[PDB]
Amino acid sequence: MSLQSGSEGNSPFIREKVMEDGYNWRKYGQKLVKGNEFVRSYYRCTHPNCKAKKQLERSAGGQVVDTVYFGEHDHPKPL
Ligand SMILES: [Zn+2]
Repeated sequence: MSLQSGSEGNSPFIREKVMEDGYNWRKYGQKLVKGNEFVRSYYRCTHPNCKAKKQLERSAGGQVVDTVYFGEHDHPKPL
């Protein structure tokens, strides 16, 4: 059950407890690796003046096997 969900402590959303568009994320793009069998997706913070980036790895059947997050946010919620 944990593997299916809650596998990664660091997630884009917390307890889905969002007041309303608290965080703005924009899909960086999509890239296929080793054929359509393996694919990768890049995500970056929509908010300007932000170097925070997020990378998600998905393979046949979607699902995430590896999540990478780099950068810090000075605005936890919308201003
Ligand atoms: Zn930001």
